[PDB]
Amino acid sequence: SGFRKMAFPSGKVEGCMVQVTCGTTTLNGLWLDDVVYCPRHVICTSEDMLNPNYEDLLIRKSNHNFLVQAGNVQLRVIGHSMQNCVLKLKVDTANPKTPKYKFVRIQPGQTFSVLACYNGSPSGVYQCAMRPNFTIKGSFLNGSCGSVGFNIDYDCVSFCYMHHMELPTGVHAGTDLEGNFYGPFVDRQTAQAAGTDTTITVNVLAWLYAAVINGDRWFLNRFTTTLNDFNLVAMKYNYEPLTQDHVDILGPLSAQTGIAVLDMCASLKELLQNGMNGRTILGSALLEDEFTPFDVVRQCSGVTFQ
Amino acid sequence: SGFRKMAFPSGKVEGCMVQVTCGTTTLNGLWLDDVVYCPRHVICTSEDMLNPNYEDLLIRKSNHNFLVQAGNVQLRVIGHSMQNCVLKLKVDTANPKTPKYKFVRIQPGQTFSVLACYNGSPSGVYQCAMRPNFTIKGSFLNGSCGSVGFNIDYDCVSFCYMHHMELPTGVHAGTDLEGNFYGPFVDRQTAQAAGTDTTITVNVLAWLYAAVINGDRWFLNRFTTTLNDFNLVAMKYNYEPLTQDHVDILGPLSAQTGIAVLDMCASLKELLQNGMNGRTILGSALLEDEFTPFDVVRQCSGVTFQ
Ligand SMILES: *[C@H](O)[C@H](C[C@@H]1CCNC1=O)NC(=O)[C@@H]1[C@@H]2[C@H](CN1C(=O)C(c1ccc(Cl)cc1)c1ccc(Cl)cc1)C2(C)C
Ligand SMILES: *[C@H](O)[C@H](C[C@@H]1CCNC1=O)NC(=O)[C@@H]1[C@@H]2[C@H](CN1C(=O)C(c1ccc(Cl)cc1)c1ccc(Cl)cc1)C2(C)C
Repeated sequence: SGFRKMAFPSGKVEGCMVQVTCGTTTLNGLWLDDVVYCPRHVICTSEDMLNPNYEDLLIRKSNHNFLVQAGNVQLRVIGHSMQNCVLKLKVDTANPKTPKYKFVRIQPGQTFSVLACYNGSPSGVYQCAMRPNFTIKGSFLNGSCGSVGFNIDYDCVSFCYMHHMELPTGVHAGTDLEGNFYGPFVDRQTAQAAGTDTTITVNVLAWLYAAVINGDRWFLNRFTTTLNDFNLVAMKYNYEPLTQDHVDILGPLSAQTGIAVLDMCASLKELLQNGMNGRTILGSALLEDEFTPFDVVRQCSGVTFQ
Repeated sequence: SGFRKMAFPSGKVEGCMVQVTCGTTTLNGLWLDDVVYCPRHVICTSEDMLNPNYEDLLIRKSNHNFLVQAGNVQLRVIGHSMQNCVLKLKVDTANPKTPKYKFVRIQPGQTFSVLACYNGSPSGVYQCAMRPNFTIKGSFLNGSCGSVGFNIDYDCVSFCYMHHMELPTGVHAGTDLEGNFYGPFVDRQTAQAAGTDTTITVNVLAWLYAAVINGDRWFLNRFTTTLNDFNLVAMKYNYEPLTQDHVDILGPLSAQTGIAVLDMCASLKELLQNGMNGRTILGSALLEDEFTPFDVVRQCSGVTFQ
């Protein structure tokens, strides 16, 4: 037993991480086969980043301007192109550590692991959720751009995020690996704002089921509720609407615990209206919303990756 | 900016993890050079585990009884010995992925990363602290024994924990890599209990400094306090005494923020006496104690590992 915010083992991604320097900008790149992917704002100077014209900036660049460091071995860039907000640097060497992979774009409410990197060297790994407002609550300092987010399924790494910037509230914005931003953000150094967030209701319910599985039962009740009546309470407390597909997705957890989904909704209702009255759930005094039903099933049953 | 519970990149440890099966017990082993380390209770049957005599049990074993799986390659065991509560299985192949390493034993209050493993395959990575009562609040299911805890310093893996068992409160107990248990626990299937825990005061203060660095300031005050007067409050709320060495260790964070250590103690005092009044600190509604001053400095400055 026990329930922890758990990242995927990072080894497969560590072997892909490189350093990209151009001018006086250094960031991280992702090296897969013979391409290095990195944020396109590596081509920017300080006065470029205020409102850059990246097509103009890129045509003025040369292959030799891009210094790519794979550990202590320099990678010769032999071609370069832009795809949306990422650069694709063609190098003369295929990464022998290239895992099997996919470029996927995730939905708000879904989670992934971030391998935070500086100077092409991994620093730490942690779990993030894509917020409903398309930001992520990460831990990123200068130099972390090009760090990626990913999930692992069996032996296959699904890359879903590349880091680009921090917003004024201290949350983080970036792209999928096709270079398309999550949310209404641009890689331009100009006042942008996240936009109002909501709590991921289906995830809170999943975490309540994790708690029950692990012996925390004090918030359970005999009460039940209808889906419609629950959603009137959810809307008031700035929670996302719960759909019938959410109910269906929670089915396995409901069956394992023997607590009907709508019964757990009644419990969440009371927690929302009453608070926790000094008690905790899985070591938290807040309702936690960055575990998906999948995350709970993985951890509370024991899935691995090879 | 941002502050997350962050584990070390796990790649170096992933390359060491193997499957050890003996009889109908399967667990994980740690393969370094030509030795596989694993919990000695792998030699136990169901009626053995109730109160086993491990020396008797081991002399009845043969090298060929130990099936070691390194991925899809079988490792031939050529010798075996017991060291305290771990077994050392001598194999005919040195692990070519052996990182530089050390076997260290950590102190209560210190943190480490756990690579949770099943059937020799890594499942997830997360950060733990050694509680004052020598337990850890982990996430471990059947089959996870032999998973290790570690820190990484530059290129060197300091192994500090091997997982052995869960206690009746759902917390976890294990050994250092010399096979010596943390705390007053034995690898015997008989009623044991954790013993009363305390909150790691110096870590809470470190986390309060992390919060200030990241813009959370509402708990700050003009008040100050003496170390003695603080410790009278700490004792009441079941917090560990703060020592002058703790104050010294917090010096850098104090200097970065410009908040004297004893001033932050005055803030913690009010938080302990008043609670949080509906507010949060770094996304938590509880005072968090599993970040060390080192952890805060690493994350809020950007140290990597190669
Ligand atoms: C890439 O290494 C870097 C990572 C950020 C630094 C601090 N936290 C990060 O995640 N990204 C950037 O430097 C981007 C790129 C120029 C500016 N920028 C920023 O994140 C700064 C910034 C972003 C957005 C706006 Cl509208 C203004 C400035 C920034 C934000 C917050 C802090 Cl604390 C420092 C710097 C860019 C092309 C957007
Ligand atoms: C090793 O894979 C396994 C890991 C534990 C299973 C559940 N959580 C774990 O961390 N460890 C064990 O199976 C140990 C070894 C025999 C019994 N055991 C236990 O952890 C069970 C147990 C421990 C201690 C006592 Cl006093 C009685 C039983 C145990 C505890 C809790 C649960 Cl939920 C299941 C099983 C052993 C030699 C101690």
